Amino acid sequence: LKDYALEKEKVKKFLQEFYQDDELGKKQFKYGNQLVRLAHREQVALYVDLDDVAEDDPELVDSICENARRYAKLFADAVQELLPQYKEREVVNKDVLDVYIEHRLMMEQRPAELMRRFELYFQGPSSNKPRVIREVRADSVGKLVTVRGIVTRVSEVKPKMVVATYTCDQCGAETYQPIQSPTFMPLIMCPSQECQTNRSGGRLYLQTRGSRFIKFQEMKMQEH
Amino acid sequence: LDQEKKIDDDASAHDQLLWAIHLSGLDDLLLFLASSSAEEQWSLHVLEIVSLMFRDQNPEQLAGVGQGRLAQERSADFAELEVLRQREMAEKKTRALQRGNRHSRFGGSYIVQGLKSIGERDLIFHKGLHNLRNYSSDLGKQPKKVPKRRQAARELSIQRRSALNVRLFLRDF
Ligand SMILES: [Zn+2]
Repeated sequence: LKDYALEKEKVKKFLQEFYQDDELGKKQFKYGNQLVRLAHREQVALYVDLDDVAEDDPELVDSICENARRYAKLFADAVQELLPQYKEREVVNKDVLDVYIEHRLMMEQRPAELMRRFELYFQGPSSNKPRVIREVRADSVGKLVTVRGIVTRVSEVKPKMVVATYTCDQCGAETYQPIQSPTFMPLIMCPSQECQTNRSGGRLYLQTRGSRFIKFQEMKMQEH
Repeated sequence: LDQEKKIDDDASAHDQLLWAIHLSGLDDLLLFLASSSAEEQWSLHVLEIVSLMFRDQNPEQLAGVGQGRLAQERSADFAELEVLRQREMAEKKTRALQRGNRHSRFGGSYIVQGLKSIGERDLIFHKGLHNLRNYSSDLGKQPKKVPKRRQAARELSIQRRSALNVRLFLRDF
Protein backbone atom coordinates (compact mmCIF):
# COMPACT_ATOMS: atom_id res chain seq x y z
CA LEU A 1 0.00 0.00 0.00
CA LYS A 2 2.58 2.56 1.20
CA ASP A 3 6.26 2.71 0.25
CA TYR A 4 8.07 1.24 3.24
CA ALA A 5 11.35 2.80 2.08
CA LEU A 6 9.84 6.25 2.65
CA GLU A 7 8.10 5.09 5.83
CA LYS A 8 11.46 4.05 7.32
CA GLU A 9 12.83 7.56 6.77
CA LYS A 10 9.71 9.02 8.38
CA VAL A 11 10.29 6.76 11.39
CA LYS A 12 13.93 7.88 11.53
CA LYS A 13 12.82 11.52 11.50
CA PHE A 14 10.41 10.87 14.38
CA LEU A 15 12.98 9.01 16.48
CA GLN A 16 15.67 11.64 15.86
CA GLU A 17 13.60 14.81 16.23
CA PHE A 18 10.77 14.17 18.72
CA TYR A 19 11.11 16.01 22.04
CA GLN A 20 9.20 16.28 25.32
CA ASP A 21 9.56 18.46 28.42
CA ASP A 22 10.09 16.65 31.74
CA GLU A 23 11.34 19.22 34.28
CA LEU A 24 11.30 23.04 34.56
CA GLY A 25 10.29 23.30 30.90
CA LYS A 26 13.64 21.90 29.76
CA LYS A 27 13.56 20.21 26.35
CA GLN A 28 14.65 16.57 26.05
CA PHE A 29 14.64 14.18 23.08
CA LYS A 30 13.14 11.21 24.91
CA TYR A 31 13.95 8.78 22.07
CA GLY A 32 17.41 10.12 21.21
CA ASN A 33 18.37 9.85 24.89
CA GLN A 34 17.24 6.20 24.77
CA LEU A 35 18.97 5.49 21.45
CA VAL A 36 22.19 6.56 23.19
CA ARG A 37 21.58 3.97 25.93
CA LEU A 38 20.68 1.32 23.34
CA ALA A 39 23.93 2.03 21.47
CA HIS A 40 25.86 1.72 24.74
CA ARG A 41 23.92 -1.47 25.71
CA GLU A 42 22.74 0.26 28.90
CA GLN A 43 19.12 -0.38 27.82
CA VAL A 44 17.70 -3.31 25.84
CA ALA A 45 13.93 -2.67 25.54
CA LEU A 46 12.64 0.48 23.79
CA TYR A 47 8.92 1.16 24.32
CA VAL A 48 7.92 3.67 21.63
CA ASP A 49 4.63 5.40 22.42
CA LEU A 50 2.11 5.98 19.66
CA ASP A 51 0.57 8.74 21.76
CA ASP A 52 3.91 10.47 21.14
CA VAL A 53 3.74 9.56 17.44
CA ALA A 54 0.21 11.04 17.26
CA GLU A 55 1.54 14.49 18.17
CA ASP A 56 2.97 14.92 14.64
CA ASP A 57 1.53 12.14 12.45
CA PRO A 58 -1.83 10.48 13.22
CA GLU A 59 -1.74 8.81 9.79
CA LEU A 60 1.43 6.97 10.82
CA VAL A 61 -0.35 5.88 14.01
CA ASP A 62 -3.26 4.52 11.96
CA SER A 63 -0.85 2.68 9.65
CA ILE A 64 1.01 1.17 12.61
CA CYS A 65 -2.19 0.09 14.36
CA GLU A 66 -3.65 -1.43 11.18
CA ASN A 67 -0.43 -3.23 10.07
CA ALA A 68 1.50 -3.38 13.35
CA ARG A 69 3.96 -6.25 12.73
CA ARG A 70 5.27 -4.69 9.50
CA TYR A 71 5.79 -1.39 11.30
CA ALA A 72 7.40 -3.15 14.26
CA LYS A 73 9.98 -4.57 11.86
CA LEU A 74 10.40 -1.15 10.21
CA PHE A 75 10.96 0.58 13.56
CA ALA A 76 13.52 -2.07 14.53
CA ASP A 77 15.38 -1.60 11.24
CA ALA A 78 15.34 2.19 11.67
CA VAL A 79 16.68 1.98 15.24
CA GLN A 80 19.47 -0.38 14.17
CA GLU A 81 20.42 1.97 11.34
CA LEU A 82 20.40 4.90 13.82
CA LEU A 83 22.53 3.50 16.69
CA PRO A 84 25.94 4.10 14.95
CA GLN A 85 25.03 7.80 14.80
CA TYR A 86 24.67 7.80 18.61
CA LYS A 87 27.77 5.71 19.43
CA GLU A 88 30.16 7.55 21.77
CA ARG A 89 31.58 4.86 24.14
CA GLU A 90 32.95 1.32 24.15
CA VAL A 91 30.71 -1.44 25.50
CA VAL A 92 31.61 -3.45 28.59
CA ASN A 93 31.12 -7.02 27.37
CA LYS A 94 29.14 -8.97 29.98
CA ASP A 95 27.21 -11.47 27.87
CA VAL A 96 29.22 -14.28 26.30
CA LEU A 97 27.41 -13.27 23.11
CA ASP A 98 28.94 -9.80 23.54
CA VAL A 99 32.37 -11.44 23.70
CA TYR A 100 31.62 -13.51 20.59
CA ILE A 101 30.35 -10.46 18.69
CA GLU A 102 33.47 -8.53 19.74
CA HIS A 103 35.73 -11.21 18.27
CA ARG A 104 33.49 -11.45 15.19
CA LEU A 105 33.94 -7.72 14.61
CA MET A 106 37.71 -7.89 15.12
CA MET A 107 38.04 -10.81 12.69
CA GLU A 108 35.92 -8.94 10.14
CA GLN A 109 38.21 -5.92 10.52
CA ARG A 110 41.26 -8.19 10.10
CA PRO A 111 23.86 -10.99 10.47
CA ALA A 112 22.09 -7.67 11.15
CA GLU A 113 19.57 -9.48 13.36
CA LEU A 114 22.57 -11.13 15.07
CA MET A 115 24.29 -7.79 15.77
CA ARG A 116 20.87 -6.51 16.95
CA ARG A 117 20.80 -6.72 20.76
CA PHE A 118 17.75 -4.58 21.50
CA GLU A 119 14.00 -5.04 21.24
CA LEU A 120 11.34 -2.50 20.26
CA TYR A 121 7.70 -2.46 21.37
CA PHE A 122 4.67 -0.28 20.64
CA GLN A 123 3.03 1.23 23.71
CA GLY A 124 -0.53 1.56 22.48
CA PRO A 125 -2.31 4.85 21.81
CA SER A 126 -5.00 6.00 24.22
CA SER A 127 -7.47 6.36 21.33
CA ASN A 128 -7.49 2.54 21.15
CA LYS A 129 -9.83 1.68 24.00
CA PRO A 130 -9.12 -1.64 25.77
CA ARG A 131 -11.10 -4.61 24.47
CA VAL A 132 -12.26 -7.74 26.24
CA ILE A 133 -10.97 -11.07 24.92
CA ARG A 134 -14.37 -11.83 23.37
CA GLU A 135 -14.18 -8.62 21.29
CA VAL A 136 -10.82 -9.53 19.65
CA ARG A 137 -12.47 -10.71 16.44
CA ALA A 138 -11.11 -11.76 13.05
CA ASP A 139 -11.27 -8.18 11.73
CA SER A 140 -8.47 -7.24 14.17
CA VAL A 141 -6.07 -9.89 12.83
CA GLY A 142 -2.67 -8.34 12.19
CA LYS A 143 -3.59 -5.17 14.12
CA LEU A 144 -2.49 -3.57 17.38
CA VAL A 145 -5.04 -4.28 20.13
CA THR A 146 -5.25 -3.71 23.89
CA VAL A 147 -6.92 -6.55 25.81
CA ARG A 148 -7.81 -6.84 29.51
CA GLY A 149 -7.99 -10.18 31.27
CA ILE A 150 -7.03 -12.47 34.14
CA VAL A 151 -3.70 -14.27 33.91
CA THR A 152 -4.45 -17.93 34.67
CA ARG A 153 -1.37 -19.84 33.43
CA VAL A 154 2.24 -18.80 32.79
CA SER A 155 5.05 -21.03 31.53
CA GLU A 156 8.67 -21.00 32.61
CA VAL A 157 10.99 -18.66 30.74
CA LYS A 158 12.42 -20.71 27.85
CA PRO A 159 15.19 -19.90 25.32
CA LYS A 160 13.69 -19.05 21.91
CA MET A 161 16.20 -19.30 19.08
CA VAL A 162 16.38 -16.12 16.97
CA VAL A 163 19.62 -16.58 14.96
CA ALA A 164 21.24 -20.02 14.91
CA THR A 165 25.04 -19.85 14.56
CA TYR A 166 26.94 -22.81 13.09
CA THR A 167 30.63 -23.51 12.52
CA CYS A 168 32.11 -25.71 9.80
CA ASP A 169 34.60 -28.42 10.74
CA GLN A 170 36.50 -28.37 7.42
CA CYS A 171 36.72 -24.69 6.39
CA GLY A 172 36.45 -23.01 9.80
CA ALA A 173 33.76 -20.52 8.74
CA GLU A 174 30.68 -19.38 10.63
CA THR A 175 27.19 -19.74 9.15
CA TYR A 176 24.07 -17.90 10.32
CA GLN A 177 20.38 -18.83 10.10
CA PRO A 178 17.73 -16.27 11.10
CA ILE A 179 14.58 -17.94 12.41
CA GLN A 180 11.17 -16.28 11.95
CA SER A 181 8.90 -19.34 12.11
CA PRO A 182 7.94 -21.24 15.30
CA THR A 183 9.86 -24.19 13.77
CA PHE A 184 12.94 -24.42 11.57
CA MET A 185 15.12 -26.89 9.68
CA PRO A 186 18.64 -27.29 11.16
CA LEU A 187 21.53 -26.95 8.75
CA ILE A 188 23.57 -30.14 8.23
CA MET A 189 26.20 -29.57 5.52
CA CYS A 190 28.30 -26.46 5.03
CA PRO A 191 27.00 -24.20 2.21
CA SER A 192 30.28 -22.26 1.90
CA GLN A 193 31.79 -22.04 -1.58
CA GLU A 194 35.10 -23.48 -0.34
CA CYS A 195 33.39 -26.68 0.82
CA GLN A 196 30.93 -26.86 -2.09
CA THR A 197 33.42 -26.45 -4.95
CA ASN A 198 35.85 -28.94 -3.37
CA ARG A 199 33.05 -31.38 -2.37
CA SER A 200 34.74 -31.38 1.03
CA GLY A 201 31.93 -33.08 2.95
CA GLY A 202 32.34 -30.68 5.87
CA ARG A 203 29.31 -30.43 8.15
CA LEU A 204 27.94 -27.78 10.49
CA TYR A 205 27.93 -27.76 14.31
CA LEU A 206 25.51 -25.46 16.11
CA GLN A 207 27.22 -23.05 18.51
CA THR A 208 24.76 -21.95 21.19
CA ARG A 209 27.53 -19.64 22.43
CA GLY A 210 27.46 -17.76 19.12
CA SER A 211 23.73 -18.04 18.46
CA ARG A 212 21.20 -15.44 19.63
CA PHE A 213 18.47 -16.53 22.06
CA ILE A 214 15.63 -14.47 23.52
CA LYS A 215 13.59 -15.06 26.66
CA PHE A 216 10.21 -16.57 25.75
CA GLN A 217 7.10 -17.16 27.86
CA GLU A 218 3.64 -18.42 26.97
CA MET A 219 0.62 -17.48 29.06
CA LYS A 220 -3.17 -17.75 29.02
CA MET A 221 -5.46 -14.79 29.65
CA GLN A 222 -9.08 -15.36 30.68
CA GLU A 223 -12.15 -13.14 30.61
CA HIS A 224 -13.33 -11.28 33.68
CA LEU B 1 30.96 -72.79 2.27
CA ASP B 2 28.39 -73.44 5.00
CA GLN B 3 30.34 -76.19 6.80
CA GLU B 4 33.91 -75.03 6.06
CA LYS B 5 33.72 -73.03 9.32
CA LYS B 6 35.06 -76.04 11.24
CA ILE B 7 37.66 -75.06 13.80
CA ASP B 8 41.12 -76.60 13.86
CA ASP B 9 41.75 -80.07 15.31
CA ASP B 10 38.28 -81.19 14.13
CA ALA B 11 37.32 -83.82 11.56
CA SER B 12 36.10 -82.06 8.44
CA ALA B 13 34.30 -83.98 5.71
CA HIS B 14 37.60 -84.33 3.85
CA ASP B 15 39.28 -85.57 7.04
CA GLN B 16 36.55 -88.18 7.55
CA LEU B 17 36.90 -89.22 3.90
CA LEU B 18 40.65 -89.68 4.32
CA TRP B 19 39.99 -91.71 7.47
CA ALA B 20 37.60 -93.89 5.45
CA ILE B 21 40.37 -94.44 2.88
CA HIS B 22 42.81 -95.28 5.69
CA LEU B 23 40.53 -97.80 7.39
CA SER B 24 39.53 -99.38 4.08
CA GLY B 25 43.18 -99.84 3.11
CA LEU B 26 42.81 -98.23 -0.33
CA ASP B 27 45.82 -96.10 0.68
CA ASP B 28 48.01 -99.22 0.57
CA LEU B 29 46.56 -100.05 -2.85
CA LEU B 30 47.50 -96.54 -4.01
CA LEU B 31 51.05 -97.11 -2.73
CA PHE B 32 51.13 -100.40 -4.64
CA LEU B 33 49.88 -98.74 -7.83
CA ALA B 34 52.50 -96.01 -7.48
CA SER B 35 55.37 -98.45 -6.83
CA SER B 36 54.35 -101.00 -9.47
CA SER B 37 56.38 -101.11 -12.68
CA ALA B 38 53.75 -103.25 -14.42
CA GLU B 39 50.77 -100.98 -13.62
CA GLU B 40 52.61 -97.76 -14.54
CA GLN B 41 49.70 -96.96 -16.92
CA TRP B 42 47.74 -95.49 -13.95
CA SER B 43 50.52 -93.13 -12.82
CA LEU B 44 48.69 -89.90 -13.70
CA HIS B 45 45.52 -91.15 -11.98
CA VAL B 46 47.40 -92.12 -8.81
CA LEU B 47 49.18 -88.76 -8.82
CA GLU B 48 45.85 -86.95 -8.95
CA ILE B 49 44.50 -89.08 -6.08
CA VAL B 50 47.55 -88.27 -3.95
CA SER B 51 47.28 -84.56 -4.83
CA LEU B 52 43.63 -84.38 -3.79
CA MET B 53 44.47 -86.38 -0.65
CA PHE B 54 47.21 -83.92 0.43
CA ARG B 55 45.21 -80.89 -0.80
CA ASP B 56 45.02 -79.11 2.58
CA GLN B 57 48.37 -79.99 4.16
CA ASN B 58 51.68 -78.16 4.62
CA PRO B 59 54.87 -80.30 4.36
CA GLU B 60 56.93 -79.01 7.31
CA GLN B 61 53.89 -78.80 9.60
CA LEU B 62 52.89 -82.34 8.64
CA ALA B 63 56.44 -83.66 9.07
CA GLY B 64 56.53 -82.23 12.59
CA VAL B 65 53.69 -84.53 13.73
CA GLY B 66 54.45 -87.24 16.27
CA GLN B 67 53.51 -88.97 19.50
CA GLY B 68 53.86 -86.06 21.92
CA ARG B 69 51.82 -83.51 19.98
CA LEU B 70 48.69 -83.35 22.18
CA ALA B 71 50.40 -81.66 25.14
CA GLN B 72 52.32 -79.34 22.80
CA GLU B 73 49.22 -78.22 20.91
CA ARG B 74 47.14 -77.83 24.10
CA SER B 75 49.76 -75.60 25.74
CA ALA B 76 50.21 -73.68 22.48
CA ASP B 77 46.46 -73.06 22.25
CA PHE B 78 46.31 -71.70 25.80
CA ALA B 79 49.35 -69.46 25.25
CA GLU B 80 48.01 -68.11 21.94
CA LEU B 81 44.65 -67.42 23.60
CA GLU B 82 46.36 -65.31 26.25
CA VAL B 83 48.44 -63.47 23.63
CA LEU B 84 45.31 -62.59 21.63
CA ARG B 85 43.55 -61.41 24.79
CA GLN B 86 46.45 -59.17 25.84
CA ARG B 87 46.59 -57.59 22.37
CA GLU B 88 42.86 -56.84 22.47
CA MET B 89 43.15 -55.36 25.97
CA ALA B 90 46.01 -53.10 24.87
CA GLU B 91 44.06 -51.84 21.85
CA LYS B 92 40.99 -51.21 24.03
CA LYS B 93 43.05 -49.15 26.48
CA THR B 94 44.56 -47.10 23.65
CA ARG B 95 41.10 -46.36 22.23
CA ALA B 96 39.82 -45.47 25.71
CA LEU B 97 42.64 -42.94 26.02
CA GLN B 98 42.11 -41.59 22.49
CA ARG B 99 38.52 -40.73 23.38
CA GLY B 100 37.88 -38.72 26.52
CA ASN B 101 36.22 -39.59 29.82
CA ARG B 102 33.21 -37.39 28.93
CA HIS B 103 30.19 -38.37 26.87
CA SER B 104 30.11 -37.54 23.18
CA ARG B 105 27.43 -34.83 23.44
CA PHE B 106 29.62 -32.97 25.96
CA GLY B 107 30.30 -29.96 23.77
CA GLY B 108 33.21 -27.57 23.38
CA SER B 109 35.00 -26.13 20.35
CA TYR B 110 38.53 -24.84 19.79
CA ILE B 111 40.39 -22.74 17.22
CA VAL B 112 43.80 -24.15 16.28
CA GLN B 113 45.35 -20.81 15.41
CA GLY B 114 48.37 -22.05 13.46
CA LEU B 115 46.46 -24.49 11.25
CA LYS B 116 44.85 -22.88 8.22
CA SER B 117 41.63 -24.61 7.16
CA ILE B 118 40.83 -25.53 3.56
CA GLY B 119 40.14 -21.80 3.31
CA GLU B 120 42.32 -19.11 4.85
CA ARG B 121 40.54 -19.15 8.24
CA ASP B 122 41.93 -21.00 11.25
CA LEU B 123 40.78 -24.56 11.83
CA ILE B 124 37.80 -24.99 14.15
CA PHE B 125 38.05 -28.35 15.92
CA HIS B 126 34.91 -30.06 17.28
CA LYS B 127 35.97 -33.67 17.98
CA GLY B 128 37.16 -33.03 21.56
CA LEU B 129 40.43 -31.95 23.12
CA HIS B 130 41.59 -35.57 23.56
CA ASN B 131 41.86 -35.99 19.77
CA LEU B 132 44.23 -33.04 19.31
CA ARG B 133 47.15 -34.93 20.88
CA ASN B 134 47.25 -37.14 17.75
CA TYR B 135 45.29 -34.85 15.42
CA SER B 136 44.92 -35.87 11.79
CA SER B 137 42.70 -34.35 9.11
CA ASP B 138 41.25 -37.80 8.24
CA LEU B 139 39.58 -38.34 11.63
CA GLY B 140 36.05 -38.04 10.19
CA LYS B 141 36.56 -39.03 6.53
CA GLN B 142 34.93 -41.98 4.82
CA PRO B 143 37.47 -44.21 3.00
CA LYS B 144 37.08 -44.67 -0.74
CA LYS B 145 35.53 -47.51 -2.71
CA VAL B 146 38.36 -49.26 -4.50
CA PRO B 147 36.90 -49.80 -8.00
CA LYS B 148 36.44 -53.40 -9.13
CA ARG B 149 39.49 -53.38 -11.39
CA ARG B 150 41.83 -52.17 -8.62
CA GLN B 151 40.56 -54.50 -5.87
CA ALA B 152 43.54 -56.53 -4.66
CA ALA B 153 43.56 -60.31 -4.92
CA ARG B 154 42.75 -62.19 -1.71
CA GLU B 155 43.94 -65.59 -0.55
CA LEU B 156 41.48 -68.32 -1.45
CA SER B 157 41.40 -70.28 1.84
CA ILE B 158 42.27 -70.07 5.51
CA GLN B 159 44.55 -72.76 6.96
CA ARG B 160 43.10 -75.10 9.60
CA ARG B 161 44.90 -77.79 11.59
CA SER B 162 43.17 -81.01 10.55
CA ALA B 163 42.33 -83.93 12.85
CA LEU B 164 45.35 -85.42 14.61
CA ASN B 165 44.51 -88.98 13.54
CA VAL B 166 44.30 -87.88 9.91
CA ARG B 167 47.53 -85.91 10.24
CA LEU B 168 49.33 -88.96 11.66
CA PHE B 169 47.91 -91.11 8.86
CA LEU B 170 48.99 -88.60 6.21
CA ARG B 171 52.47 -88.37 7.75
CA ASP B 172 52.80 -92.16 7.59
CA PHE B 173 51.42 -92.21 4.03
ZN1 LIG C 1 32.73 -25.33 5.41
